[PDB]
Amino acid sequence: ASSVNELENWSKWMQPIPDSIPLARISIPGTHDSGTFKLQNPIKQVWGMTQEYDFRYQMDHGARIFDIRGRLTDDNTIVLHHGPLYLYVTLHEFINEAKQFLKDNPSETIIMSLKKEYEDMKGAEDSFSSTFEKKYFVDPIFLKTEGNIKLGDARGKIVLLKRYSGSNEPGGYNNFYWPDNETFTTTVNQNANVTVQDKYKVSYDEKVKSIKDTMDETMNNSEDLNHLYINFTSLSSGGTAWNSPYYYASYINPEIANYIKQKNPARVGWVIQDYINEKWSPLLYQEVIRANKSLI
Ligand SMILES: O[C@H]1[C@H](O)[C@@H](O)[C@H](O)[C@@H](O)[C@H]1O
Repeated sequence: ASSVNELENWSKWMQPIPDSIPLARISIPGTHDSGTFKLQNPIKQVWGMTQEYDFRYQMDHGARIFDIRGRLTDDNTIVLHHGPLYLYVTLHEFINEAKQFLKDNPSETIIMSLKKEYEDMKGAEDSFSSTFEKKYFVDPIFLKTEGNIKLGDARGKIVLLKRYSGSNEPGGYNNFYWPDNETFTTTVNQNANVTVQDKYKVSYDEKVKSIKDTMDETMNNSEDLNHLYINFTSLSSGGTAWNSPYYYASYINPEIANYIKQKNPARVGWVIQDYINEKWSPLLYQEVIRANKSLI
């Protein structure tokens, strides 16, 4: 499209953006541990809970990237897990919400990151990858194209970001290095590069700095369409009391929203965050979406 007013529409913000823009260049908000919104048991919350509303609320709020952690069970299905604890949500449940959303708003698309969160249940017939690829990925909403995925080829489909090994079906983003608790950079495809800031378990100070620092690198490298930037603003720690990802999120979100507001960047990258809601006055997900003004 041509009007900027279109980015203020959360359910369809990707509509005004050109069909030829690679998904890498787009500033896409996302959610960290997307399926933890059903954890309503106090002690489970202060540790696991990273969202308070459902996938659809999340999507109607501009979120187009979901952090999906699963696990194989006896019934040979894949469900959502937060470490060793079962979130009362399943993979099918995600894929259906994404479909209803996607049919109501065909101009959009969604990136689903899948990571094998826990070890498979003893009575599983197949491995994790094979089960996901033979029982789910074979579904047509999943885009089976690889390479520097353009927006045009992805509208209506579900782009996959692989955080599991042993894949056999071609499609979406190929699995890559991803070391533990740091910011790194690797190659994804022949034509692609990834800079990830994933410092979970770090002090607030270092966390805030890592976000802005990685954010500064993208603002500058803005016109490099073949280079993804994933920027997790989430920081989980030994919560228990006001130290839970909610407390941190109540500071880290407004903080980073404004930082983007004043800097008026032309690119912010893929900002994966916790607690997406409408409480934190400045709104991170909205600022990240707005920084796409430069593509229209
Ligand atoms: O607990 C962490 C955290 O949630 C990171 O953001 C995630 O990417 C890591 O894989 C996980 O071990």
